[PDB]
Amino acid sequence: GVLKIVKVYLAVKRRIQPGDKMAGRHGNKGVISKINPIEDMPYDENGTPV
Amino acid sequence: FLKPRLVDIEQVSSTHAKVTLEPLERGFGHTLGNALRRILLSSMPGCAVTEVEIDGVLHEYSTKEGVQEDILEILLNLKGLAVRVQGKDEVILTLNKSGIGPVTAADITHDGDVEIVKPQHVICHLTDENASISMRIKVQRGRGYVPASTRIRPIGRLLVDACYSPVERIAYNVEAARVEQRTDLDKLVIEMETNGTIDPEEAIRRAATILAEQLEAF
Repeated sequence: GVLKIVKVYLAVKRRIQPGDKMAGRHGNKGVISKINPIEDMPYDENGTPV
Repeated sequence: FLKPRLVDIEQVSSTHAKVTLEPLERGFGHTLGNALRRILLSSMPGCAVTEVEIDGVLHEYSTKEGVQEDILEILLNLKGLAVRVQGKDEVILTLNKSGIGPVTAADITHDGDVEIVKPQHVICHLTDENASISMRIKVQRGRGYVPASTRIRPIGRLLVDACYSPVERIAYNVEAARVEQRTDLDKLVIEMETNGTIDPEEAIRRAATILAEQLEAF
């Protein structure tokens, strides 16, 4: 009953954003609540942000 | 109240350097250091790759016969390119390369008002004896991080996320200063780490100019 099939493959890039789950390997899941700026994250004595 | 001045700029490496501000009153070293650190990390102006046009490439989810890397990896390597255009605020570099070997950033036929500060920066590897890449890399000047999914056309021009921020790491220390007859005077050592496309002195001057212009509300 069909003549021809056309399949179109869309590819999207999903960036991380507040809302989607991130986990570890030890059953510690969580949902991102804020994407904090670089200068607002804690830093050590060498200035490297966390 | 005394005032601080840029007394020393120790350019230890090609990228990361230290500037020194002295003398500073007690309790002002931390204030100035943290304000300058936040302004440098947030609001410095730089140049970044924004649009790329490879010759026979339609989308970034494809490959080119001859190169060892996907077009996505080439786009990421171009995203990590350090360039110091001087007069304009938008330029188009043209990379042409053929033959087996790496394609470093030195293979960019850059103009007079363009400076590639890391010529050893690899982009992609050509693995075929007759395989050539001819790409148009659009470098433009901006501020902060502006992803390609928020800006604003043919099926050839690929968009890369642009990170116009020359500084990568900023740290600061405060330590007692050497004055002839005085104590409780601090000295601020700002140890910054750019990618090479900015001057530490003009970085500090821009940060202070931005801070003063914000304070000009009152």
